[PDB]
Amino acid sequence: PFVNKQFNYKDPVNGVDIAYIKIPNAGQMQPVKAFKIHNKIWVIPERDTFTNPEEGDLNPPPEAKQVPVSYYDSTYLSTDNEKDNYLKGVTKLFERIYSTDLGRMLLTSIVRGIPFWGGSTIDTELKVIDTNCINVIQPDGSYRSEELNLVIIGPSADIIQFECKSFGHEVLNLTRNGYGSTQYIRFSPDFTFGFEESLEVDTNPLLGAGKFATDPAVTLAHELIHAGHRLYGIAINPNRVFKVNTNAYYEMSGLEVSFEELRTFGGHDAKFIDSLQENEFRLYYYNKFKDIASTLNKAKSIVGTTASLQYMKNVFKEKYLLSEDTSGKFSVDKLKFDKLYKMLTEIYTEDNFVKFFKVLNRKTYLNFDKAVFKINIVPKVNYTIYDGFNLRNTNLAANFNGQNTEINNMNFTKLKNFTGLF
Amino acid sequence: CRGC
Ligand code: NA
Ligand SMILES: [Zn+2]
Repeated sequence: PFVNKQFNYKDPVNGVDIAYIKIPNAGQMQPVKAFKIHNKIWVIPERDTFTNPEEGDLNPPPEAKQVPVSYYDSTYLSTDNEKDNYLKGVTKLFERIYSTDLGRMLLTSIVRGIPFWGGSTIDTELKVIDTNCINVIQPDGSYRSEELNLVIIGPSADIIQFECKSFGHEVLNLTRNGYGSTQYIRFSPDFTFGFEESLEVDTNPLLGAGKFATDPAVTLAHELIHAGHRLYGIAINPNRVFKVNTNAYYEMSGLEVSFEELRTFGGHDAKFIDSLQENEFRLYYYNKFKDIASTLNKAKSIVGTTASLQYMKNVFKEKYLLSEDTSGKFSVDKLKFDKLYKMLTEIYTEDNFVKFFKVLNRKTYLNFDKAVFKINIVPKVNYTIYDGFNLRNTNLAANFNGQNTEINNMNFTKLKNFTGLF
Repeated sequence: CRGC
């Protein structure tokens, strides 16, 4: 299994994989209980009021002022039972993802995607960037810095606004310069979204109630794909967008969708990113990887006692799949770069995960949400690692009956309708 | 991000 231990929220802290921690938000915060579910990956069963000091208010703004697609509940994830369920739900989703070859590939890339040690000012020393770590309270009450790649945390005020958040650098664009940074995914396994089986209905803002429910494993995978891009520092600047011209409703409102989202969804959506721009990005990131190979060649000393310069240089040789010549000078090979870049951007896509999970899902990112549902995937009678909602040898096994909220109505509680609100 |  991907997660070797079946953590219970109430398990006593041990200062190793169950501990109270603090994140480098450059601000003050009370320690929160976190769980390390796998090498380099932690889960914090708390609403995210930490990554963004200006978003520490879970209370919903005035009713006369709410986003069409948004859902607020200041009480969600405030009790121990909820946190226990959140932990188990997230764990089950990691297992479901890991149970597929594609998921195993993605998770392996994520674990290997350690944020680059580019925090030194002297180009002859290799040093870690402190915001790619968390402070763990040890048994003796002291804090110890631990590097990590991924953190799954509860959503902020808007419960359905799942997203990858990471701490920036004063000068470096860590998610776009090949370096990478620790990713915090705001996510919840306790809610899901309804979509429509007919493409003409799903892509229309005035039709459909949300008959089918999105499998939360796909939703998490989507965020993990973004995380993969960001950990390898090849995320596409959100300023680069597609001026949607394939949907009259998006058009009549001048709605634009970032290339990063189209890339992440994959399938036909990825084709809206023309060849010219696609090559521009590839070249840009290729040069960034070159800079990394160069910085490593200059490094003649390592900072800290955690690991040896030899170890870290190898850690990044493997992450970026660099080449090494007679002298030991690293360089980026075009073939290996294209292969890794392609893996992270074309193999790991939402559309491909749908194929592996064999579930019904939105056919394009360019659609309109219909509703948000409350769910409980923890009980095996409701959802499993192997079949999601479509339980084998039951009436829910075929035709995605498990995702059909009308047939499998006991597993879904519609909290809000979005159709017509756009 | 989920999007619209
Ligand atoms: Na978002
Ligand atoms: Zn997204």
